[PDB]
Amino acid sequence: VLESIISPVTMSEFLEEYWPVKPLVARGEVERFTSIPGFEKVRTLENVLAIYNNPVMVVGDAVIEESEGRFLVSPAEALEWYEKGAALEFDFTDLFIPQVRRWIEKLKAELRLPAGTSSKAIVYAAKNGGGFKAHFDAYTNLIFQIQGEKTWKLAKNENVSNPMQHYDLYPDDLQSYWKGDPPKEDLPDAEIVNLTPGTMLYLPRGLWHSTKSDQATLALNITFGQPAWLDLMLAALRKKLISDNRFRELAVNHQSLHESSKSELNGYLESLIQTLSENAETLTPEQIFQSQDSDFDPYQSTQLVFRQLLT
Amino acid sequence: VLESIISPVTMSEFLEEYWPVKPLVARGEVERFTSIPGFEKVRTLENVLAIYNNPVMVVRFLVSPAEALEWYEKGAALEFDFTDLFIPQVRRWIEKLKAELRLPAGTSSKAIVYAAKNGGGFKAHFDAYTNLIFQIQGEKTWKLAKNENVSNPMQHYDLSYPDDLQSYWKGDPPKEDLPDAEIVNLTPGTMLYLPRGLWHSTKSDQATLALNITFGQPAWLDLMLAALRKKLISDNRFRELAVNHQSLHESSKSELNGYLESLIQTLSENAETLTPEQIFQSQDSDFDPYQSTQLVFRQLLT
Ligand SMILES: [Fe+3]
Ligand SMILES: [Fe+3]
Repeated sequence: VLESIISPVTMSEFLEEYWPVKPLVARGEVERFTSIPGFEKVRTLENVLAIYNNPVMVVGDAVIEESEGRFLVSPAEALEWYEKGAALEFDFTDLFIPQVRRWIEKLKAELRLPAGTSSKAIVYAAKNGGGFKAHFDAYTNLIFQIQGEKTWKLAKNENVSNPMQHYDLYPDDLQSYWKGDPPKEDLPDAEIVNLTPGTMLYLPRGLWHSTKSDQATLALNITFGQPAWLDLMLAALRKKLISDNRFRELAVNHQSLHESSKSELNGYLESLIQTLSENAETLTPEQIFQSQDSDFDPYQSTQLVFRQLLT
Repeated sequence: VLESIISPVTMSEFLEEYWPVKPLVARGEVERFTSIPGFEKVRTLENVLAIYNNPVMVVRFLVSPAEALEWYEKGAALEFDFTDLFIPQVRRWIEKLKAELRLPAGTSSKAIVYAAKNGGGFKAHFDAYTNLIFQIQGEKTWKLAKNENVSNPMQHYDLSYPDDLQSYWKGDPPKEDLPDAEIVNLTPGTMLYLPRGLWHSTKSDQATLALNITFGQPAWLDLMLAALRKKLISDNRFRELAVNHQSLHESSKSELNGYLESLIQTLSENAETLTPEQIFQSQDSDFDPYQSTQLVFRQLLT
């Protein structure tokens, strides 16, 4: 489906040789991006604004400067912002082009991704280039450069294997799987790719990356979540224990309780703990698999409905 | 804290007799509410608008402060969610309050203003959150009805069962119109404690303005999974991308069963080792990313 974009890499090969850990770069004529449905509605800045009934993110030294200390803004007032140096991000663009939504969903299935995985489109736009510093995300991306050139640094992440959080060149959960020392800010010793119109970059989860640019760019970014097994399993375990009213009862700050009544609670918890262990022990792979439509990314979830409501 | 507000009712009483399951109604002079830090800049609809620098919810769509007053006349109700942003004075007070309520530290908590007129509000539903409500202007009609279908619900539900809820549902639901239910006419200086689970609806004949303090209701199930998660997340077998089996070849799915049987066992084992201190220590987790996200989304709109 995508296979017109990445041709001559097959898809079989994309899934065996590349996804979900090694980036793939695919050069070609920008024209061939038309095989995506809705692509026309996103080929230029003006096309996007024509369609984007939602608040637009604006990012720039021109905001620090017009706030003496990043924000949202009406689409009407957005070209004004762009013409003053300042990057625009149009999140959840798929909301306004149903055809690309239909596609992304087909893509989702092709990537054998869990059905409840988050998926959105975003367009980035900046008149005097820009970029961002070294960091890794927990999402995976297709990036389609439509206009301009952006220069990308890419670097295998040797510190963490399958990260579940964004990080910038450590949070309480990363320290638990971080190993070794980080790479230098300039990502020296990193693969350097310059994305030009018609270039598609598949950006796997966790790959260190930074960008520099000094030309007007326009890019369609497609973002998927990477739900881990942990996620489905806890969901499944949650399905199991949720009917037991004991597990529903309002939890309580330990610190609050007195000495005496605390002890009494350790008895109750220990016993809940037994039931959670018995229930875990009887988890089947089906039960895990059937939890594949749960929300694994409430943070994208809330953002999606909120933008629906602002529409 | 609010001994003041609900006097003659004691805090000892309120926690023993009412929270977290029995509604309470407490009447008196609205000057009592004068003590809620920032009550002044919320005492009227005009005030609320002067400070409320965000999109107002109309009932459901979101809307400018400007477009909102038009939907008021048209009888839609106005939710000024996350008002605490605009009077952060209140946030101290509330933070003391969840302390005294003995709620887990990472329990969600916001202020909301509601205002309605002619004559609208909210059809019958119950919430997984709990609220103090404070009547400031006007008279709001409330129907109330003991939930006899579910004990400690984990989601909202309106008269219409989802998957999770259907697991714990019992019996016949109430009538749509909520007969067999206590009506209650909340007037200025009235406070109502609305416990989680209780069926309720609102209607405002004339103009009403009410301040509302929502707290989340984190279950043990929540703290336990949080805690189970801290244990397991360091093991990389658990961070691997999941798949949708429906996709895979019969061979490839088998290979996945085995892979999973081996996680399941490690999971059973780490769950066998969970202490209660591990659970009490996850009390600061975030049990409601939904709210926390709205809070920041709204911040960016200010
Ligand atoms: Fe990124
Ligand atoms: Fe409600």
